[PDB]
Amino acid sequence: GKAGDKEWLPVTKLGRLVKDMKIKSLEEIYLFSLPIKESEIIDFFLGAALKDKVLKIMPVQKQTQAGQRTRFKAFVAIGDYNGHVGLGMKCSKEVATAIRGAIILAKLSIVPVRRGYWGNKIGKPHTVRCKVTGRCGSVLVRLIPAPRGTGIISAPVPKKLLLMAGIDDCYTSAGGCTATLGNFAKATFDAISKTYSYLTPDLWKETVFTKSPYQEFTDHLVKTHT
Amino acid sequence: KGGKNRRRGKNENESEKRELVFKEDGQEYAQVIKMLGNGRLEAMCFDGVKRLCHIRGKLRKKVWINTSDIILVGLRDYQDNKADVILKYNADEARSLKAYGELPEHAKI
Amino acid sequence: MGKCRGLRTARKLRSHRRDQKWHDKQYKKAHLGTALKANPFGGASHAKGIVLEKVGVEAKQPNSAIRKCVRVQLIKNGKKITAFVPNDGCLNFIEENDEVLVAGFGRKGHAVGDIPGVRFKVVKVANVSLLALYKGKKERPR
Amino acid sequence: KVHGSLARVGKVRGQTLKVAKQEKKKKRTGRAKRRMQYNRRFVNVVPTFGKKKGPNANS
RNA sequence: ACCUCAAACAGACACCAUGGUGCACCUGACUCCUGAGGAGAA
RNA sequence: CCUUUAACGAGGAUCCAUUGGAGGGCAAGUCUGGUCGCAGCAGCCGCGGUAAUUCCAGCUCCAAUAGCGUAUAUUAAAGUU
Repeated sequence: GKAGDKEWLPVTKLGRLVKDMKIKSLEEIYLFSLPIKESEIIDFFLGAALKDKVLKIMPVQKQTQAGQRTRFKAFVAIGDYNGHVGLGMKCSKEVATAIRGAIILAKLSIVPVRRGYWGNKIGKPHTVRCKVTGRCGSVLVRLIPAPRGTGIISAPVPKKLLLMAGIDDCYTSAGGCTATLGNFAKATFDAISKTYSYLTPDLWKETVFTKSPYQEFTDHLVKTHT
Repeated sequence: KGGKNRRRGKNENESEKRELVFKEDGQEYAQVIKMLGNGRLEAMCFDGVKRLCHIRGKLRKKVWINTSDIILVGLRDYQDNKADVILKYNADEARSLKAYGELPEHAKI
Repeated sequence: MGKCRGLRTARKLRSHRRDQKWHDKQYKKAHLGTALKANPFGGASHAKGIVLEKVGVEAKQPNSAIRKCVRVQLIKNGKKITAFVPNDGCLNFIEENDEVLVAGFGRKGHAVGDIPGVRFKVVKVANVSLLALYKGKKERPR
Repeated sequence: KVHGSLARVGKVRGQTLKVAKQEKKKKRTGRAKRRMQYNRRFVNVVPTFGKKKGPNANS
């Protein structure tokens, strides 16, 4: 009948360079450690490999002189099976609105993972590079590397995240109250972050400090653009 | 009680009056002897045998059974010493039953 | 942390652990044997007795019910145990001054559910199960 | 009401109706019971939009 | 006188205990296409 | 006994697979009848006070399977020795 979308007019500088398609991958963005402030940038590069896995839909409620008032707080995971995962929390008066608020927030907070090998090479990394940890308020995880074909040996909660990450082999162990899973999953996600923030002898050679996209593509942005 | 509140959240009431089983087989009339605490209570049966009576669900805090007065008691199928309260009556109902000549004519109210 | 890590401190480790193990509840019952002496069982899974007389046992709040237990004296100790009877109408299939076979609830020392003072239940009346009496694939042998 | 004391056992089971509709149809065992379980769930192939249905629904 | 330094400072308490009981999870995210050629006409 | 071989030996009604469970933990009914804080269920949390997804039955469904349930000792879970 009537056709054509028009969606996503950027109000963000970084968003405009993507929309004009002078930034060709997310990998450039992460290398300059920029914020991402829009949820359509990620959904432009990807959007046909991102799945969601709604973990829990948890009530909370406070007390007032007229009685209870309940809001629903849901956690929603996100990730494609090539190395990018994310996670988000949001709460709202009702259910569906809170879920849809979290599916947006999880895309925003998406990060890459670094995968590595066991003790020898045959191509295609299958496991975690080094033995790392991640803590969120008395919960911690100890992601330990593992040989091929052992599968992910973990509890149900981190087994979601690590499987979406493409980390197919891992040994784990938990410590502390894992019953309150909001800590447990955020502590897993904390660990998965540290993989590119862990220094290894590979990375000891010095970087060349290539010029920023902000600098090079500034010529199009001298019109009125911000 | 003396009025108060929070006594209306819940099902007023009352006994719109009403009527009138018995006895049945192991299910007969007794009189309150004492008034223990905790919950249980004492009650001598009208036949001559004593027994110790026990309260029943619902009737818990929904009906007060002051000391002295007729009351309907089931007997336990196997137990002699302990017996189980049912269905109380009214003091008016008890004096009508006495006038009819169905319970023994021995106790005063 | 906060403790010795010597190379010749095997004695000070292995004598400390042997003492602080007794503060555990479980360990202290197993090895003193006060368990055996106090229990009406010898540690045996079941035991056998003879009925003394039926009883009615009141429930703990909120629940209100009458639970129709029995009371039993044992063959090999002569001491008394109060034992639950399972499903509806199975009380009738137990008759006074006969033998029965008892068994623990499944919590291994503690009173189960809303019924207090009972730590045992009943399984067989006289080489015949409560099941087959209840279901009707067997009959009373008398 | 409750009449003829409430201590009485056999109460609920001795006043219920007893009925049946015992099978004439023979059910499968061993191999074929798994064969039907495979086909009826996965190789039909019915599934549609997000739903809560379960493999039972007498609602 | 008037006239010439420049900071704040109301004060003591008789009594006053106790409330028959059975309340408040049954909580999830792909659907719109109603209509339009219609309606008159047909 | 086993293996080897005559002769008889399968139309599903019988040449018959059971043991537990279906509120959550934990795989499967906010179906129908009965009971109404009674009777009972419930390792635990809790179900029953006349509209019971948990009781007693029917139907359907789920798990394991020539096995399955229950009690008790004991190890793993316990970085709660």
